[PDB]
Amino acid sequence: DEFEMIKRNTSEIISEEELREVLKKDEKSALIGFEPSGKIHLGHYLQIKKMIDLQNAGFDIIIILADLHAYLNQKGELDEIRKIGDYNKKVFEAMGLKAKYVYGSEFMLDKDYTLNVYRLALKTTLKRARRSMELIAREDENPKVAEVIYPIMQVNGIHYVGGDVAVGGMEQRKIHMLARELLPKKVVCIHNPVLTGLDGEGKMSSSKGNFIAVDDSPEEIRAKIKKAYCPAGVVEGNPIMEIAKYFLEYPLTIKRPEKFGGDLTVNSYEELESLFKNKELHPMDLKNAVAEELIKILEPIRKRL
Amino acid sequence: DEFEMIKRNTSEIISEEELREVLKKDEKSALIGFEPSGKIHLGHYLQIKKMIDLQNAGFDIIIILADLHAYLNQKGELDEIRKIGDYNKKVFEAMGLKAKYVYGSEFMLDKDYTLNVYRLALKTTLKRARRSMELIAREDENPKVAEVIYPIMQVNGIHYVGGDVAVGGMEQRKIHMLARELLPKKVVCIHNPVLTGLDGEGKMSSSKGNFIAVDDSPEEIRAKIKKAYCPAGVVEGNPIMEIAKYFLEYPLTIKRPEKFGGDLTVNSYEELESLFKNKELHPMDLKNAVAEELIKILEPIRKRL
Ligand SMILES: N[C@@H](Cc1ccc(-n2ncnn2)cc1)C(=O)O
Ligand SMILES: N[C@@H](Cc1ccc(-n2ncnn2)cc1)C(=O)O
Repeated sequence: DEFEMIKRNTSEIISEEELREVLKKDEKSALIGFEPSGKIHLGHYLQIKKMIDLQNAGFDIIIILADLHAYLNQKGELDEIRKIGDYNKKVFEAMGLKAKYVYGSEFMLDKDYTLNVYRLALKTTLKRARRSMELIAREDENPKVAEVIYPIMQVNGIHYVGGDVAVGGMEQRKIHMLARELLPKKVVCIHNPVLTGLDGEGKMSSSKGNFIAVDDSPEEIRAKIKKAYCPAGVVEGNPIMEIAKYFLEYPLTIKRPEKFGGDLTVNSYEELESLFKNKELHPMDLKNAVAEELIKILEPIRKRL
Repeated sequence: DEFEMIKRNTSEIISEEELREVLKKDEKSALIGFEPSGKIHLGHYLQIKKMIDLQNAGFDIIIILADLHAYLNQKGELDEIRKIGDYNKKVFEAMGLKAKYVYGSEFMLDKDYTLNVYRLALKTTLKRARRSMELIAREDENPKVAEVIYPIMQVNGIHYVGGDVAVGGMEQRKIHMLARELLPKKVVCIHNPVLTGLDGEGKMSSSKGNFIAVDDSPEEIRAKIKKAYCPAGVVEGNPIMEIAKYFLEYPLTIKRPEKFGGDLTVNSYEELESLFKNKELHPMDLKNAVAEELIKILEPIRKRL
């Protein structure tokens, strides 16, 4: 089922009923935007996977390589950001997604767009805009005006592109709630879960260096998985369990010596969850399985580059 | 000075006198070998730097891309090793090293070469060979015959290539002592220091994932440096200090707020060592300086792609 395929592994859909209505349409577009990242990690991959899920559902996909937004979010100069964006496009392409790749600054500085940003700036309170940026803005002891221009420019972007659907992590939630509230056409929002960092603290961001990159070496992957936070019986905030939930193909065979129970096949992540919670499967065996299967999945991607 | 340039930042030279005698030669070669690595780190860079030092001293440089040795050291199949080796050549070339690059298997399987390995297998005791491999061999509960073939094959390689100088990390010391005992011609051995891991525990290897890759994103570098072991007034086993010693140019300016002492200029690593031990320079400020300067240095390398 197309609905359940798209719903699978999302934190929320705003709204489920509106999504149904968009599925009855032949031509339908979905959008996502990315601040260019120095290294594309699993969070990105999780989202690109959802875009492919949407594509296989008949959606035309649009990727905003958000150079301006990165500029506004203190990620350095536009010219170096556009390079990183190009590298990000190449990493996406390797993941097996065909879409329209658009740099933000291609349409985000035109007279009328700018005018509409200011139109929305009249409609958005400073407090509302600052709240929408809590999980997106760079840490700054002295928040810049640029921080509050960011959300309105994304909302306008959403308007300009004209996507039936907008996709992002749960960090994007508040900006999307804004978009729905302020624009004539309400966009259907699909929000993906925020992966936990490898050491287990906070969440997994590109600036925290707590991630598995899609082109990391098999030795890195094994070392990162090996080092990672993964307490016995604990599913919540466990990044290894998350990688098992969001990336791995089931049925999954976990190779273990007979000394420690022997190999065990699991038909579903729920089964794995169950076995892990009641101490039936040790973290180190979970880790080795996840690490090897992750390599097998990330292998074609690492090769292309 | 040429000798002092070559000596700069080495753990040892075997021997200093023998190096001098090689310096009076017009034609002189220096070799180093590498087990192909999925990611090229600072440990590699430190050595390629030393190879450039020798290059500028009038040394024809030979790089052995040791595919066979990696095969013997359980790094997987030969065909995939050769690819990683190719990628390794690309990184070395980016470091601005022009030299002869050679896959081990190009000459390490010829009748006479093999015969000479066996001639040496007859001269080398199992205990001696196992000892030479303590810091090189992959961890194994059940050590393989391949482990002890490795060191004799490197010695024979050293002999075959005919290099005046052999260069490597301190892990290669014992195998080099062997080569000097067993071969008609004694090779001058230049051993580079082994860099500490970012968590401060054990040396930095490409399989412990405790390293900074030369092509890491500026944010990874910043997060890696940020998380790294670097205790107040502690120089020994401090990777950040080591990075400062082996990679940074002097005079060095360390940017700090006037609140914490203001910017300070150091004209030598020694001065830095002093300031750090005196606790006159804080870890965080050391880190921030080291990270920004490390980016500037690793920038053009990362650019070649
Ligand atoms: N805020 C997103 C980036 C992002 C940038 C731009 C856009 N859109 N959507 C329509 N037009 N531009 C969406 C997300 C982040 O945290 O990476
Ligand atoms: N044992 C070195 C690799 C290495 C391999 C081969 C060679 N040579 N030298 C001459 N002929 N082959 C040197 C080092 C490591 O631990 O990476």
